[PDB]
Amino acid sequence: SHGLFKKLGIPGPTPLPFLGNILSYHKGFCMFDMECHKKYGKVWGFYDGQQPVLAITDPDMIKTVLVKECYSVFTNRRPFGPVGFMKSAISIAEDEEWKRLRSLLSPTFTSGKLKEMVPIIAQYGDVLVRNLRREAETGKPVTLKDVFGAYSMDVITSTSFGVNIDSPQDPFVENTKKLLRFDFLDPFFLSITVFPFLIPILEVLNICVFPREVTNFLRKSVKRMVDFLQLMIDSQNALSDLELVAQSIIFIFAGYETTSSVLSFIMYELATHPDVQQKLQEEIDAVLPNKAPPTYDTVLQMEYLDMVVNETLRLFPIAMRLERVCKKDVEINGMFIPKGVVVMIPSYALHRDPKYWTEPEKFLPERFSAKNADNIDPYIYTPFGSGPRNCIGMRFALMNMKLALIRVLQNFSFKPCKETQIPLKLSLGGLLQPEKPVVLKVESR
Amino acid sequence: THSHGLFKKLGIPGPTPLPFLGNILSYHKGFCMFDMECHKKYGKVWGFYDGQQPVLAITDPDMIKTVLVKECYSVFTNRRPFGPVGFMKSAISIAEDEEWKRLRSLLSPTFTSGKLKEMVPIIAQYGDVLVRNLRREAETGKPVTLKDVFGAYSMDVITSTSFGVNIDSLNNPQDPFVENTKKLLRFDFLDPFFLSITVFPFLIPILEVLNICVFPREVTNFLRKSVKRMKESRHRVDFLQLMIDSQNSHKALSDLELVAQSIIFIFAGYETTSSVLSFIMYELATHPDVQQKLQEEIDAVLPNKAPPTYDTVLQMEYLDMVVNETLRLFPIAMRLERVCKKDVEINGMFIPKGVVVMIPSYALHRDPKYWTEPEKFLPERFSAKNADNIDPYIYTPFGSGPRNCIGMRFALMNMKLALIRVLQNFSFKPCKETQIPLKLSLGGLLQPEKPVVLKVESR
Ligand code: HEM
Ligand code: HEM
Ligand SMILES: CC(C)(C)OC(=O)N[C@@H](CS[C@H](Cc1ccccc1)C(=O)NCCCc1cccnc1)Cc1ccccc1
Ligand SMILES: CC(C)(C)OC(=O)N[C@@H](CS[C@H](Cc1ccccc1)C(=O)NCCCc1cccnc1)Cc1ccccc1
Repeated sequence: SHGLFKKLGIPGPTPLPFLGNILSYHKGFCMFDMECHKKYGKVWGFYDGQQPVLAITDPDMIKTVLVKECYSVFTNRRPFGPVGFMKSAISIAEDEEWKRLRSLLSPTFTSGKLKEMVPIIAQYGDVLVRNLRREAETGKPVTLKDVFGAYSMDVITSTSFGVNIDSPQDPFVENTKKLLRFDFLDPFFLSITVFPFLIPILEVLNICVFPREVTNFLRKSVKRMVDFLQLMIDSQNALSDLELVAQSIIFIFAGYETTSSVLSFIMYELATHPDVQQKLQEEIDAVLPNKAPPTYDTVLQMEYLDMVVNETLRLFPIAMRLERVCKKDVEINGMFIPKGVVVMIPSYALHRDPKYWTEPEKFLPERFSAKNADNIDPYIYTPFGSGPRNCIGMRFALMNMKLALIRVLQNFSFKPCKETQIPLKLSLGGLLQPEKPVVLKVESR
Repeated sequence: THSHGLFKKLGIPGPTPLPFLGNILSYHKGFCMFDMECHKKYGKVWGFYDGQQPVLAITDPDMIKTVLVKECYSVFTNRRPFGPVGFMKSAISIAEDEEWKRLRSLLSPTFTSGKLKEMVPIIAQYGDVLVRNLRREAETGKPVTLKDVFGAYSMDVITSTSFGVNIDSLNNPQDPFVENTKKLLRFDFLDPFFLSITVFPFLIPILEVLNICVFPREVTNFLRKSVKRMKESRHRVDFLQLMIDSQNSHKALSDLELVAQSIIFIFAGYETTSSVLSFIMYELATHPDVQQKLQEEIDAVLPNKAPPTYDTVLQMEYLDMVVNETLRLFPIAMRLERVCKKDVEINGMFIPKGVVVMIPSYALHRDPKYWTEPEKFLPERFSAKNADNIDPYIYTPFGSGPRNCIGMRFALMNMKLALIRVLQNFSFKPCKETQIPLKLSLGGLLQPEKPVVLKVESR
């Protein structure tokens, strides 16, 4: 099964028996995709154990996988398990179950439901300022992901359930942060991916990848708790009480971890680029004079704010890779792909490809200016994926993150702390994060 | 009147206005010559009156950036009120305040880079028909009126990319869409109507209740019938789909507003594209060295007459320079106007509520203090070596800010796709009966006096 890419004439690194190419992940997914993107060209194929992975970089071929032939061939992501009752999650469900859940949870972020959440979010934007002010009046370096993670848990627990709890040692933030830790040197996540034929053993043995009593804390909390929660109970009165909790675990983890990590990535670039931070602070004071409260319309008007978010998502795509499982033999864009091959889009490697980005290692929000936005291919820069299975909370996350960036730069400027990791070392482990936590000095205006 | 002394109060120079008429009698040479003479007589800022309407003309790039970009949503949101229009008041180019903001966000995904890339194969069909029609008029020595053949090309591109319908099957030269759209609006200042409603603006609420419209009834009816005929849909995500999916679902888009937006896209796709293409070919015929150098770049990027693609169009640098230099000499917008909705003091200059701030684009594009030899056609100004000396607020052929040309990227792609396939097969020469030098229409809109005719030779 390791002579597949040799048969199809597709270049790639020579795989070792059983292991394949997983020993090249010692530098992480990001550095492995960039090295393979320069050695083999536009299209290459490696092996994750016995699973052949075809990496495509052609924007037209990316469009065929993600958009044109999504409902037909490339419908499901890589099989992940053992998951137990989490198999009913929209990000894990396949085919018919994904179609009914994608359409059910889509009205969660209609232009009306998302506008109902602005008065809910504006409350926690002041607690974020009032908590930073206590660590700003004193000369204490602030761990950004701690204060950003608390704000992210409040928004997702109120915009999806309507409960006010968070905002210190909060039980939701504590159990959600340890919900999953893909440390590739853990023999568990190493084996079940390299040697996957033992997954149905753990399935019939009632085993799961998510901790047992971490799933219990969130399973009984949803049973304890029109929004995201109301949009599903109305359809319940074949959504069962078990598939319901699986979706809440998805929204709580995504609304907390994805938001706080990007915000820390935003604040790091603004501290290492004071000209970008000051130019962004001058724009917020113009659209919102006298520290006016930001509304739904004033956020979309800020052009440079969207250019800073889009550039950071280019430098730090938290998903790193996009994956689709080929469900039947196809010949797309002049290339045959057999059934069972995982078609992967190196999102991290494409965002820094010199063929599509001038000076890619440098932080320049001017790439997304209305003059230069033309030169951006919508299938090379895909921080939220693309097609019918993109980020469902894209318009939610893009709004929720910008709502946090506005209320912070109105009152505080951020400077390095010397103990701040400059340059920022990404975590060469599993998910995308910094090695050392981001710490910055908070000076009040 | 009392208004007629507004600029003397503000200390702003300008021509002395006549009672009632104001300064409209100075339009006998047109908007352009009046703007150039005022720019040379009064300087960076001057004021005049279109009847009783004070118009403040600004030429400072910082003050232009403030009006078009910085203070758009808050102050300079709407253009000069245009009427009577009937149901066309719901058009995006005529809508105001919240209605324009609704329609702008609704029609923005029409021209994304993904949607524009999908239109290249559809445009590639009519590019071959454009050559076959030119080859007939080329195989026999005879002049060729360019706006007629360019207009039939522009109508097919805008009826298929926005609605998915083919209405001009290889011509069909007496196409009803082109015949009615060309007479949709002809602002002739000699016509008392377009001149009297400016002198008596109090008659616009009168003409509206009289069901009188600046657009003829038979043209609006035919365009209103066609959109209802095209709205069956039982295609991919196009301009018509973006209005139907949101119509099927504050709310919403009406049946009359959906026709109003289509007429705007039908007119802009036909008139603006065919007009600029005619000015481009006139400059290439009167400058054979520029035409040869452009043909050499097209043959280098697309050898063996290779079909143009979305990426190969953006690669041609000299083609973009030729399109930009023609738009500099012939800015079809001529003027850029915004209505000051409330009292402001931009760049240290007070502007009262109600004054129409105007940007003389034609005068700024020919200003000697910005361009060297502005009367001459020199595409080398827009080279990447000399583009550092080009102010983005002096050269505004598509406007600037949130209310710029929504079809800028589409018009640039459609014109370049037309110029590529034409110059791949033909070269253009004058024919004596071509008006040299080209006289611009001294009337309202920017057109030539005599139609552009050229001799077409096959390669
Ligand atoms: C900066 C913030 C975020 C980024 C960059 C991001 C990125 C992504 C990406 C790349 C995908 C896969 C798209 C594909 O495979 O084509 C995805 C899927 C998903 N995201 Fe996010 N995400 C973010 C925040 C959020 C938030 C706040 C939520 C809240 C619910 C969320 C919920 C989801 C779900 C449910 C899926 C799976 C959808 C499906 O499988 O049909 N994400 N996200
Ligand atoms: C060479 C071709 C074209 C040129 C030079 C041009 C130029 C302009 C300019 C200068 C404006 C006003 C900008 C401002 O006031 O700041 C405008 C408005 C507009 N143009 Fe174009 N245009 C062209 C072609 C097109 C095409 C093909 C369309 C197709 C739909 C189009 C649709 C519009 C619309 C809808 C507006 C009004 C936008 C609004 O009011 O928000 N234009 N155009
Ligand atoms: C192997 C790596 C580290 C690359 O990842 C995975 O361990 N497992 C992928 C699919 S299983 C995951 C299970 C899960 C995790 C946490 C909480 C609950 C369930 C999953 O469903 N997470 C999507 C939900 C949250 C999210 C995360 C990022 C962006 N938006 C939303 C993870 C993955 C990556 C990219 C797209 C979709 C899913
Ligand atoms: C009368 C003249 C031409 C001297 O001028 C004006 O007083 N009327 C300006 C704004 S009203 C116009 C009304 C209209 C015309 C024809 C059909 C339907 C309605 C309008 O909506 N046209 C924008 C739509 C199409 C277009 C035209 C040009 C560029 N792109 C798009 C005309 C104007 C000038 C410059 C930029 C934008 C508009």
